[PDB]
Amino acid sequence: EDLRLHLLLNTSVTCNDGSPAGYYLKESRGSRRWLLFLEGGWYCFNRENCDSRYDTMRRLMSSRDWPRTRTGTGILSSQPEENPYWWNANMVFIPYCSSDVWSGASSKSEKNEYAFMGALIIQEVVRELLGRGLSGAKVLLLAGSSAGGTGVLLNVDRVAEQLEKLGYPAIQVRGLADSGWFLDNKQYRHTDCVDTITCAPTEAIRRGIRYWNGVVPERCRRQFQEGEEWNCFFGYKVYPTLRSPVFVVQWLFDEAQLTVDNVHLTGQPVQEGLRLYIQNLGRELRHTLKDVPASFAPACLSHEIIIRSHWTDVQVKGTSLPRALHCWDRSLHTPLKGCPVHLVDSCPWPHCNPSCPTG
Ligand SMILES: *[C@@H]1O[C@H](CO)[C@@H](O)[C@H](O)[C@H]1NC(C)=O
Ligand SMILES: Cc1cc(C(=O)O)c(C)n1C1CC1
Repeated sequence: EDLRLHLLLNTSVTCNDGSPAGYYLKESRGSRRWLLFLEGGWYCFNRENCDSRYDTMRRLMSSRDWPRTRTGTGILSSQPEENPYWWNANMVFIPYCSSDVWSGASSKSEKNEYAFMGALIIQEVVRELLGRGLSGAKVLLLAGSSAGGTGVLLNVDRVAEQLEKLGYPAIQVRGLADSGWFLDNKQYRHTDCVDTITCAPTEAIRRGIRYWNGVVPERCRRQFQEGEEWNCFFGYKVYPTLRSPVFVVQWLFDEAQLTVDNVHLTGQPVQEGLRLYIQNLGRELRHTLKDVPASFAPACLSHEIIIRSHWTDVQVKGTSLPRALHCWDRSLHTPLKGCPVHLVDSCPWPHCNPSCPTG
């Protein structure tokens, strides 16, 4: 019933423009489960693209205009009909105002125009929540969508480590990464990396990670080593290095993946070259998920999922995502009879799953 805005009390943890970061909170005092949701919204990997994002998407860079309340929807809803999984949880929504895929971990220098503090924002939200009942939590689910799903992968182990270092070893830290599992693949048609939505995924993160001074999980960093940490923004590379349980939710044909690949489907006839490209994309995505034991990957063309009102509708092999997530909870109390957690479609074309969203 509406989460309430709290601006971070540590004034030095700022949005892009130096305004305080924050979080929305709806407490549920009978529950020991905490859902910390990371918002998405692309990124800006250089001055010019950030200055334009400040003109047109200022709320993804500044708290000054945030409303004092927000409604929790989808997995953040308290209504059983809308959220059969965790409707009774303590609900936290962390707005995305650092444009850095939640990786920036450095106080802005006076030499730079913007502050990129995404990873510090998460850290400080968790610390301030400790005094608001988080300290009594049994499960902390760090969830997020699109850029926030990739933020989950980059941050879930830091949160686990922060809570252990702070003296709360009993809180189980888990991750739910929605629509943030990207391929560093070749574009269908080549584009110059000029702007956010059509710059190839590899060059975007190469430029960004330098621009934001971004940090990646330690074990992944040590594999790719200096100057190749961009690799760790790609789920199939960073996920094997994570210690924390992570459930992965990912459309096989994510619209943001297709956009950075310069694929636009307008209902026009799809020539052989594009058909082959799209089919191989779904196959490669399927391949990267084969060893992700807790996953939900429907063969749909869509953008993101878990905070939308109707996130309960999609099914893979007869199982909804809320049920898969409950089976995942159970598995963390090997395979459970009647309660599957590995749900990856195998059919090869957008909407070959009849339960895909029609919107
Ligand atoms: C406040 O935030 C800064 C990050 O700029 C951090 O280094 C510092 O330790 C924090 N301390 C407190 C008490 O908030
Ligand atoms: C990291 C990231 C976030 C988003 C996003 O759409 O929100 C995209 C496309 N990427 C890179 C292509 C991997």
